Amino acid sequence: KKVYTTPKKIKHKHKKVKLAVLSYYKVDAEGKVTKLRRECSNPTCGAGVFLANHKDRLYCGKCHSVYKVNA
Amino acid sequence: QPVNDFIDTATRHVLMRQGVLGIKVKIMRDPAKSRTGPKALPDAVTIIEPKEEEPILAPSVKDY
RNA sequence: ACCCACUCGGCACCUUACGAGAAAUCAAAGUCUUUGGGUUCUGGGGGGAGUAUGGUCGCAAGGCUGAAACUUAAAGGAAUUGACGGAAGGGCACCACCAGGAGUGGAGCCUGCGGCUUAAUUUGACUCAACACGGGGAAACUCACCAGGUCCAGACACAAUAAGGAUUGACAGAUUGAGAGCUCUUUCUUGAUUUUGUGGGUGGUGGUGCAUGGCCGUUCUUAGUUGGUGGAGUGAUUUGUCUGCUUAAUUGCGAUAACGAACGAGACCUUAACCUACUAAAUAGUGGUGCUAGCAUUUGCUGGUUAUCCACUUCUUAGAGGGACUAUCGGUUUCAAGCCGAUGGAAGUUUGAGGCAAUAACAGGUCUGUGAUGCCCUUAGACGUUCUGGGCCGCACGCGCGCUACACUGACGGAGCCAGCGAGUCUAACCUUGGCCGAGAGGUCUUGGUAAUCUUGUGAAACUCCGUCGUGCUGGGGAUAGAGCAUUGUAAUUAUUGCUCUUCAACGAGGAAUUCCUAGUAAGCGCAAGUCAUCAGCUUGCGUUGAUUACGUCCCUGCCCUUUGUACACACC
Ligand SMILES: [Zn+2]
Repeated sequence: KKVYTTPKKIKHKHKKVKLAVLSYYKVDAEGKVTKLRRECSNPTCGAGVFLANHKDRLYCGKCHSVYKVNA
Repeated sequence: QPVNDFIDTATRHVLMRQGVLGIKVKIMRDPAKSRTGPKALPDAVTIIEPKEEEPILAPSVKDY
């Protein structure tokens, strides 16, 4: 045939990171629980899922992409 | 046309460890039995065998 | 000298075969396992090799006598069937001539092939039997190519990761051709569906048609294949299956150690031809009557009225039948098969044209039709797949199929006006009459038709008729090209197609060569169908107009058939 070329630099993938995440759930000196990071209000995800915090950003994750409430 | 009327063709592809091979089967059914359709080849021309006569004999007549 | 009969001894042939042989053959090559007349000579698988060595002969060249080592499963004889010949005798054929026709070959463009060019210009096929072929008329798709971007649709097993999360997704931004969360920024999400690894799978228009199936093409516009009883031969085998004649035919007649058959040809099937004979029909049509228009008027002539009734089946349609069997007569030939001519007949060239079609062969073509397939290669930076854009159309040039033409049997413009094969819309927009609008192309408003019912009588074109032009590259011819309008489509630029104005090329009948064709055929003419969103200068069919010249032959060619040779048989590659 011919076989092989490339200007090199092979595309990686997606690491998806690790994290021991959902630490955000602050409970004080026994045993009161006030959550951290405000949650979404779309009836598909009944206020269990929360919102990411970037700049200008309160983003809904479970809503795979959708709905952009902001404050 | 007897082809259509009588013989039966079939092709079958049997495939084995070494390659494949084809089976071509032909069956000519007895035109005699036939049941429905022509009972004989267009070729066929049977002549019916007559009869030895005992002719001669002077006329005469018979009444009923 | 000749004739005739006979007899010795000769050079030979003929027919036979009791007999011999492996056979071809042989009056010896017979009288030979039923093995003995006398005698001289030679041979003991092939090659090594008539070589080496010695002896002898000769001027010489060389003659006679004459080993072994080693190697080798065969070499060889006669015959049989096949295959082949750059060997002989016959045939057949418009993919062969003749006698002619219409051409191609020259021109413009259309189109395939090569060549070149190219990021790529995907590829199979190269004499008949490759090159308007792959149904191959590519804007995307198709698509196999090139520049680039995603996705896994990697079943399954073991193992490893890990419920503190194995894994999925993504808003905006950066980025990308791209409103791809491909990637990264940031950080919500999801829950054991995935990930990594091994084995094992799979997809692939990747390779191999020189591994295969099937299919197709070719030999073949051919006439060949076989078996029963019998004859010949130890046999493989041969005769049947043949000199001639005769057919399109191993089609027949005839000759005859052959007789009577079977596949194939023929039969058969399909279509065009005939049917005032049968069955019929508002999805076909006719005659009459109603109803009604026009012109005549004297009755008439020419139309209208998807049912106003009644009748019919010539035309139309398709069911069952009939009909031709080269008939009747007569020429001609082995007075056989047949062939020729007249007559009759819807039709007498296998009635015209097709469908099928035995045995055998080719390394013909097809892994680019198949979820037909062996093997090999590839399988995640993919040769899988999908998305964007380009390309198969690229142009000094060679070749093949074509299309349009060089005009006056013509172009133009009026006007006359006639076919047959088709096809058309359900989970959809196909065939489209009709009414308006526009020079046109086309737009628009409705309509019939899933169809003998509607498009549609498909009012097609050559063609017919009356003009205009008047032989001048002319008003023949329409290439190239500029400008504007429309249609198909997500998209038309390298210009899909259609329209209008202008531009007005080559080509003044075409070298050597070469294709096709014998009657409603040739050629001229346009349709319909395939392909198809749009595109025919292509093809498959179809009807329209309708000639000339044979009715012969073996000269060119191509192929069959015997005879003959053969050391071929993997068969002259
Ligand atoms: Zn939400």
